[PDB]
Amino acid sequence: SDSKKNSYSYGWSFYFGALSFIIAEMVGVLAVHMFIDRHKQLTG
Amino acid sequence: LDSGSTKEFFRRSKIAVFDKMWTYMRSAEPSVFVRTTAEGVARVRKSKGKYAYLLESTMNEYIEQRKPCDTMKVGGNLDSKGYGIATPKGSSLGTPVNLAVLKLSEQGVLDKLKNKWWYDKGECGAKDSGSKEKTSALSLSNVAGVFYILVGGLGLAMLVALIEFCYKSRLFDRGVQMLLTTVGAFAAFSLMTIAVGTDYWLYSRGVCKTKSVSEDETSKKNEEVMTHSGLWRTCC
Amino acid sequence: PYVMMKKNHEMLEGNERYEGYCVDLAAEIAKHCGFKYKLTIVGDGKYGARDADTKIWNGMVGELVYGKADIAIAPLTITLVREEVIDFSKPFMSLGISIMIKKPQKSKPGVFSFLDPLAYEIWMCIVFAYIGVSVVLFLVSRFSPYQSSESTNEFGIFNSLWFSLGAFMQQGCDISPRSLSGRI
Amino acid sequence: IMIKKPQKSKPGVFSFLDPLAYEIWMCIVFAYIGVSVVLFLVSRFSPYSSESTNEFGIFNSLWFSLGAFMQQGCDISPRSLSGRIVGGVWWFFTLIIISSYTANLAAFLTVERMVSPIESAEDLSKQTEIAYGTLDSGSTKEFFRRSKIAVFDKMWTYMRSAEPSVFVRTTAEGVARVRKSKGKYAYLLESTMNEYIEQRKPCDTMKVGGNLDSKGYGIATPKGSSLGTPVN
Amino acid sequence: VGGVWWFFTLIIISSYTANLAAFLTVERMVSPIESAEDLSKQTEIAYGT
Amino acid sequence: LAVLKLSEQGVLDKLKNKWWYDKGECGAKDSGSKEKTSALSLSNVAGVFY
Amino acid sequence: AFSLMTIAVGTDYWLYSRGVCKTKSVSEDETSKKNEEVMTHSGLWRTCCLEGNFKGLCKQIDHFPEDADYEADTAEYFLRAVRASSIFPILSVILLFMGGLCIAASEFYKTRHNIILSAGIFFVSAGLSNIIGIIVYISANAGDPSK
Ligand SMILES: NS(=O)(=O)c1cc2c(cc1Cl)N[C@H]([C@H]1C[C@H]3C=C[C@@H]1C3)NS2(=O)=O
Ligand SMILES: N[C@@H](CCC(=O)O)C(=O)O
Repeated sequence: SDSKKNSYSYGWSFYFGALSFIIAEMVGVLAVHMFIDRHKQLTG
Repeated sequence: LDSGSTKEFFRRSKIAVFDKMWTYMRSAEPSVFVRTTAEGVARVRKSKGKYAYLLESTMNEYIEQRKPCDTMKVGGNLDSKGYGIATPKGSSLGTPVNLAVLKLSEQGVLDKLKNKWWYDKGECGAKDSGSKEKTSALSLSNVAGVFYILVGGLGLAMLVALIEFCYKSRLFDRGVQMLLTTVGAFAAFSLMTIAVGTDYWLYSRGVCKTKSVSEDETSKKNEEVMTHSGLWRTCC
Repeated sequence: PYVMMKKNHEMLEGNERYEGYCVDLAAEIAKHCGFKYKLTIVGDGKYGARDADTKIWNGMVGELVYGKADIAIAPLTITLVREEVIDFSKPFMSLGISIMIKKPQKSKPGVFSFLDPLAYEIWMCIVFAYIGVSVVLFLVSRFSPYQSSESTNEFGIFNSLWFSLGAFMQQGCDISPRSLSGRI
Repeated sequence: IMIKKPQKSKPGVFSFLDPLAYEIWMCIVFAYIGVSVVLFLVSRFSPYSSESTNEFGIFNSLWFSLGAFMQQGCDISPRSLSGRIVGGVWWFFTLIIISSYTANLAAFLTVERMVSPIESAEDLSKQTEIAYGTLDSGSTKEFFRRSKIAVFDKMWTYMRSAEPSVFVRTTAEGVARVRKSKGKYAYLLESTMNEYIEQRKPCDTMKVGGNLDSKGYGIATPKGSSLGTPVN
Repeated sequence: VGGVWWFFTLIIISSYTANLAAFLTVERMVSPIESAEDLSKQTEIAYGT
Repeated sequence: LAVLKLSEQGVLDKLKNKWWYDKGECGAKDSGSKEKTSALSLSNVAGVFY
Repeated sequence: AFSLMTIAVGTDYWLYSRGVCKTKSVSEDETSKKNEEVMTHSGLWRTCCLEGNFKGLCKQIDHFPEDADYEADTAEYFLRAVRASSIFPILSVILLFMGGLCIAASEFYKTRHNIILSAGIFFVSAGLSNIIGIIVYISANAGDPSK
């Protein structure tokens, strides 16, 4: 039930895909902020 | 045991598992062999699970049902042996003694006497304490980590407030933000390509070249060994 | 428990001296076959083995071979060399070599035991799903509403984090989305 | 079978305070006070009328944590980053504590029986922790030694090896032997005597299972008695 | 006043929703008539001989 | 004597355990779930994530 | 409050229980008959019994035993070392003393205006150390409860 005999372990590839998730969410937020400044610049 | 039937079987064992046990026994200090069986029982109890003893099953069941109930039998039968009544050659009652054994076996009296003496005359009789089912109030130690996280969250909140207060007592730039976004985009693409492409997703027991052909039964097949399975490939 | 000395074995005499499973078995074999039996405990106290150079069966097997003992209702395993000289019964009881460990002491001071019912995969997926919902809501709201209408909403990225956490913690939040995709 | 009754413990008016230990109730109040103090400290650091922007006084901070703990929620919301930190951790604290209380309370509401007493004579046979005796020179004792039902024969076997001797001299002594052992011991007698005694004081006895056999009490006359047929 | 009422409603609802599912799917028999004296005081269920 | 010799060499055991276990290509699954109640699985809730 | 905390540290009336007293303070003792474990005022470090034949005598608790019945668990080993070397209650007393220093110098050292602020931080940080010292004491007493 815990698969303790299988002893499944998520290797460095699995962690890097998680790191790919975290960076991509951060980059997307930064990208929106750069738009908001530029769209505010368009209004000005 | 120092000298016993258990000692002789692992000597005669051709199994690689038993031989590796047998190699350890020949070359381990302090000497894993014990002079008597009662010594080995006391030694395991004294060594607190760091030392374990190989003995016959009926003995091991008997030690459990006595006190202080602090030993556990584990595993199955490594090999099968039997206890036979001994009579000399040309025995006058030897064949009726065999018939008497068969009758007590078929009537079940052999097991009924066996199941009684081990499990009832035993001091432990653990069925009663094993039948204890009582829900209780939660203790503080059962949830003590939740209290620890709260305190750690409190002290962290103070520290962040102090360093923010210092920084307020003391400017992000757009071009710096653009450069950071370029670097993050390149890195996240790089991390994603490495993850899908290179295959180290899971570390578990899995099937390797001993059975790379799934079709071949290849009797024991070395059941399955450690395997760095991944998204596109499985590898050992 | 095959042969047992009782606390009154000093009082008792003869067949009543010793009790146990094999003593019961000796009594049971007696009544089926019909023989009066004499219980003895051998002095050597060692299982039957033919010696190296004297080549004498040591203990119970020797006493049966050398005519002193009629029968051995004893915890005697059947080996090849023993069966070769004297015939054994079919084995009345079976045995196997077993592993005995000192019983591992049982308790769960689990200290981080609060995150036990969900597996660590599920906690990981929740945290990822927490971050995703917070980002999407910020991306939805601050997506060029049209000066003022850009800055009308209070859902910044920091507020969007706070909104979802209180929603996860089943706690009321100060702000509400007030946009169709945001309310979705 | 005659055993001593279990305790019908009458719970006090504070039965709701059962699922959490009283140390935890003390610790929760202590943790409640500290978090409210910390949050007021965090909300008022004299930032760089910037302190006046925060509405959190101590009395607000007491109020915010209470609505968090009772899960009802409050109007005011922390707006500084460290102020949000202490609130979210306290929210995570509350979520465990309240749910663990409700889960254990549901477990305490589900009450069941037959675990603490003995189910029947087979359950008497399965555990000798509660030992059992019979009356001296009684037909009850004579039945169990001569009934070859397997539970009865194992029950006669432990009667043969029982120290101190489970057999009693009189009925009232065997009744008293149930009482004097504080529920660690049981006894055997007829159903009709047990029914009377359980309805008499100190009313601490009851009959588990049912009567194992059926018997009769009859008027007794000697063999070939002249008065045998009229009393029939 | 609000605090004591909040402590009140926490206990009551947690008591109410403790085993609420078990009190919607109990299908057990009523068995209103039990004994002879219970049969005696009513005529609605008739006596058969 | 032949049966005894194979038993003391494990030949009876080696033949028995080889035929039964290795022709068990089906997973044995006498265990299933040994504990009565166990932790939540992602499989039980993965649709909600979808 | 500094006085209250120091008296709390310097006393042994933390827990009353049917603990082992001085008669069974001697290990593996013969014919003591276990002495039926008369009341014991357990302490921050002291296992002194009260209301006994052998009350009035004080022995320190040694929480690490000669014989570990359970196999040595790392997280429990950390928790015991916290309780025995009671550094969290000791650090609380120090922070109480540090605030008391700040309180005494609050009248003096004009134009800092943050001495009183440093005192309040020390007061809360002392209080945080008190709770966690309390919690480990409850957790240790829960650890090996008894019969
Ligand atoms: N449970 S027991 O010890 O009473 C017991 C032990 C054994 C039994 C039967 C019983 Cl009931 N069968 C065999 C024997 C009975 C007949 C079948 C195989 C031989 C002849 N010996 S055994 O494997 O030693
Ligand atoms: N009727 C019973 C009463 C005593 C008993 O139950 O042992 C008898 O005469 O033996």
